[PDB]
Formats: sequence, C-alpha cells, structure tokens
Amino acid sequence: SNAGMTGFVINTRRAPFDDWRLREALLLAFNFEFINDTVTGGVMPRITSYFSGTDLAYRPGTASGREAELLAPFAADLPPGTLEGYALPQGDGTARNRTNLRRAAQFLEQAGFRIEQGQLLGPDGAPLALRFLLRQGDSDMQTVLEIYTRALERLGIAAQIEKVDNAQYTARVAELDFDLTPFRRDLSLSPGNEQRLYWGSHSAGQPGTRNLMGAASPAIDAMIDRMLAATTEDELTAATRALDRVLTAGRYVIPIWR
Repeated sequence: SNAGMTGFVINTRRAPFDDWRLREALLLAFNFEFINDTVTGGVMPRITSYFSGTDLAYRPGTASGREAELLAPFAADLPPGTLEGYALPQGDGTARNRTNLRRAAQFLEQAGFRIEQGQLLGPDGAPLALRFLLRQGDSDMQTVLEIYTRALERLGIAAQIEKVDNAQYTARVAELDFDLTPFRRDLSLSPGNEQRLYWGSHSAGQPGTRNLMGAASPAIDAMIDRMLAATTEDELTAATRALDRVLTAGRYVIPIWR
C-alpha cells in the first residue's frame, strides 16, 4: 500500500515548468515540515519517492551496482543529481525556512528569472504565472496551498489558487490545462504494463493521460522495459529502484503525506 505518490504535480509541458531548475526552486520553497506540523500535527511522514516505504524504493546515495549499470547509458541525459543521490528538500523546522528559500532564489536566478519591482519575471521577460488548479471542496489542499503561496511570494511569485467545480476540474485535467494541481497515483507492489501509461513518453502528450506531469525520458522508458523484461529478483528490484530514482529526480511532483 505504501507505494504511490501524493502531492502537487507540475505540468512540465508548459514553459517555464519544463525547466528542472524552476521545479527545484518550487520544491525548495515547499516547507513540508512546517506545513505538516500545521495541517497534520507533524504525525504523517512525507512520501519520499514513488515507491517509498517499500522494497522497491531506491536506496539513498550514489547509484551503485546493477542499478548504476542500468542507468549509466543515460548518464548525460538524466535529471541533474540522479546518479549522485537526490533527496527531497528538508525545511529548517521554522516557518521562515530561510536557507531553502535562498537556495530556491538562486535556482531561479540561474534559470534566468529576474526580479523587477517585486515581481519574478520568467526568462521571456513576462511575470511567472503560477495557478494551483484546485477542486472546490478540497479544503485540506486549500490550507496547504495557502501556506505555500506565502512562501512563493517571498521569491517574487504571486501564486494564485484557482478553485473550480468538479465538472471544470475534470475538463481541465483531461485537457492538461493547468500549471500545478493536486495529484494521487496509487501504485502496486507488482508494477506492470500500466507504468507506461503513468510515466511513459508516449502517454505524455495525450488528452486524458494519467501522465499529468508530462514525463518523457528515454531513461524512464528503458527502466520500465527492463522491469517488464527482468527474469531475476535482483534484476527486477534493480530496474524498479532505478525507475523510482529517475522519476523522483525528475522533480515532477511536490510530495506531501499519503
């Protein structure tokens, strides 16, 4: 049951959300530990990867052994930090979260965003528009995003919650018409062909897709192929963990609790 991702999915098809450095900044600005203290009393652990809390979760630190061999052909093209050992940002245990917000500002600056009159301009010179597409009745997510919005304001990003009715929510998600939206994907301990529908390149562009993030990478596609093809336990575990590692480093979802 532990496998699965819950959080805010980022539409990587929509510039400038296609830039991993913007996604990294968005992840650093999300103060999970403070939000979790506030909304949950701090009792619910963060989801740390797609297969976290299972044997299929990647092992923290540098990719080694068979996992590293499976990933090595894609090394030049993997999300930065994939092989080095990527982990989600951890806040400082306060509301202000100073260090991570500074790092997030630095990633924005590196990616060509500039602050002009307290507004963060994208590389194209226009203010970054960030709307959270939210179902009307989703009060727990509304509370989360209200907190998060205030953090993003400190980066010069005037993020907006766009609350819509269920019919609109269904339409907008089906048409991939959003920046960020709440997301849940339930995952099996025996993942199979459906993984192509969730994260595979061919599903990225397609109306109605489960691949809301628009993940499209040869490395993801290859790890799914390797998982499905595996004839040993060692190989199946290695391929599944490699998939978990690449999906997590893709910075597609801002994870919360389950």
